[PDB]
Amino acid sequence: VQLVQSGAEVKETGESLNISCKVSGNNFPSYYISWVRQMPGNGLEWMGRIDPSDSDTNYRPSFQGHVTISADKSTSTAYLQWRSLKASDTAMYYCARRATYYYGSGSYFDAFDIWGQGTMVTVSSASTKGPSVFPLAPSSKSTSGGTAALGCLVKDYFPEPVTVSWNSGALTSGVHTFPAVLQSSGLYSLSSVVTVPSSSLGTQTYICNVNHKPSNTKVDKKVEPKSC
Amino acid sequence: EIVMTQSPLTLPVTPGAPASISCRSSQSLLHSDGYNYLDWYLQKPGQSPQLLIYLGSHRASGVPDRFSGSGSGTDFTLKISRVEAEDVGVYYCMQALQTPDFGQGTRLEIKRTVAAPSVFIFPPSDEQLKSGTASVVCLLNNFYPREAKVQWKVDNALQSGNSQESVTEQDSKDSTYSLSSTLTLSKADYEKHKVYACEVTHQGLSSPVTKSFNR
Amino acid sequence: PLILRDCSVAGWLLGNPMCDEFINVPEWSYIVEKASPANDLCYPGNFNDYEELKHLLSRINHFEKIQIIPKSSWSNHDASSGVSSACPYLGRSSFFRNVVWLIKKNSAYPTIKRSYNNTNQEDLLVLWGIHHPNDAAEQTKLYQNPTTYISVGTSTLNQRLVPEIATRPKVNGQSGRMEFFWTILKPNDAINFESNGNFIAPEYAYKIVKKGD
Ligand SMILES: *[C@@H]1O[C@H](CO[C@@H]2O[C@@H](C)[C@@H](O)[C@@H](O)[C@@H]2O)[C@@H](O[C@@H]2O[C@H](CO)[C@@H](O)[C@H](O)[C@H]2NC(C)=O)[C@H](O)[C@H]1NC(C)=O
Repeated sequence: VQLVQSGAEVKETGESLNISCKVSGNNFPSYYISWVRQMPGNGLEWMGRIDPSDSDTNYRPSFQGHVTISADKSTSTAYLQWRSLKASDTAMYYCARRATYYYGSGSYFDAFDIWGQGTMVTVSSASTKGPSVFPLAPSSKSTSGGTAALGCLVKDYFPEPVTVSWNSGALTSGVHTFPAVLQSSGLYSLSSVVTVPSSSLGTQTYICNVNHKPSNTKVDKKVEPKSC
Repeated sequence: EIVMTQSPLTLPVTPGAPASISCRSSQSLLHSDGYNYLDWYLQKPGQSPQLLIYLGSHRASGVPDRFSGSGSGTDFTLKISRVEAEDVGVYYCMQALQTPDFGQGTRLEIKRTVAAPSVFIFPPSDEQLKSGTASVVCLLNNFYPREAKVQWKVDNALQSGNSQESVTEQDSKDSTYSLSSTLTLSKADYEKHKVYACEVTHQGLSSPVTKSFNR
Repeated sequence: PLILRDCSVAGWLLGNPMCDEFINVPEWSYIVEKASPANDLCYPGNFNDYEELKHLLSRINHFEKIQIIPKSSWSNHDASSGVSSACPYLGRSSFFRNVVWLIKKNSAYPTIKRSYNNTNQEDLLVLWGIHHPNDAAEQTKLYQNPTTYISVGTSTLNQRLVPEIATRPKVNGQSGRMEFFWTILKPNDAINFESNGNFIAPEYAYKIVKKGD
């Protein structure tokens, strides 16, 4: 069983928003789905929960009123809904399943055992903007029998986030993908690097796969030694 | 609300050594069925929280047996018998007797040995120059500890208030950090100068290291 | 091997206290009752699909009672007051020992949502019941909520029951009735129980192995 959350979103203050959490499988048995907020850099806050089978709903009173929780029984999808967003709603939102069941010879299980991948909500007036991707080319004077570094610079996008892989997942060792920085333009920039043996700059192909879902931008940028 | 209090909030531990995280609740979590309704979650960098321990002392499936939870009433402890690189992240306890309340979270710091950065510098690409701006990037790779200083120089003039830097969390395999620093210039400006230099000072380096190219 | 002298298969499986329990024997091969058992359901009622169950249980080669949902797990429902002079144990009001007659607590019966997963490696025979009270005063006295249901699901079962409130001729002093049900959970299937009253909950269940296979 998986919890699949909907994609990241940007909206302006005062606009509506509805984000979803889909329980895969037949949802038997049906467990309560909780919504959890994580402010940027902060901890976890429980907001409420709902049993999709009957829409029984509990709210943390401090969140109730600003946000509503609902469910669709047939698809077994939970929702978190805002009528009028505020900037303080900018956060990561996780859903989680509270499996509660007896097993074996009367043993008991009670936990958030499955979590969704998170939905990032940005409340902002700036508009969506796909990134420009540029190469970080490996140096010509690399330690001829040592280690070289190459990467990608994912420049000027909004909102967060971007994903970056290398060679569509076949290159993971030595990868460092950095936290984005907010630039004074109000756009993000992020770099992702990899170190490889320098001898392999003449034999191997290196492609960084950048995805920016809010703008439907997919760019696979090859990175290679630059010719003189 | 049940106030959950974790100590310490930052937990530096020698690789391979045992570690212990304490979690106290403002009210007893022991239920009449005999269980303590207390969970531990781990959130690794960039990931969703994941279940470690449930009902106070029960280890979830697929969790390494190096992790265990103990305690009762208001006093609870997460123990890691041997701290591995892949354990870095923030650890949360959470009471589930009432509607959940999490503790503040405990950041685990792995005190691996000093490691000097490998420094690399990258000029802007011709493609980005066509668009009005030049980004120059300096990479400080796989170092420990986290404290590092980057100084940019353009034809030996100090660049100030310009670079923005980003730092990775402790690598899940060797517990080092990496750092990326980006210098920004207009294209016309960028084409006026020759020597772009990134100078790195770090405890693993006997004296600073400079990487440079010539436009 | 267990052949029953004083008890029906139904009464023994539920733990009718008027029946010899054989506390010293934890396992058996098969079970077969006799023609006119002296004790059947101490609290009167009906055991559903009884011939299919007896047919199945004569074909079993191993049989072992396990606790699956402890009685002490019930924290907002009364798990000790559900007794009756119809089911005496050493003379005192008691009940079938392998199920729990859940009663309201602090004048409330919150909705039960409980699941059990058969993580054993044998088939598990699970028993439960519903109480049909004699009148509306007894309905609220025992369960608070006047309008109630019992909902039971597995991968192949989808049962929803509403109690009937009706006065019946007294049997062992009781003008109410109970209806009992059973299913077999295959390894790794789950059973789900939901109720806001009249639910006779499992405590014990039976691991069973059928000959061969
Ligand atoms: C019924 O439970 C079994 C057992 O699951 C394990 O049991 C406990 C130890 C608990 O810690 C669970 O988290 C464990 O996963 C389930 O069978 C397992 O299902 C998982 C599916 O994610 C699978 O990875 C395992 O291989 C399965 N194990 C076996 C022996 O088959 C089963 O899914 C549960 N049934 C239902 C309907 O939920």
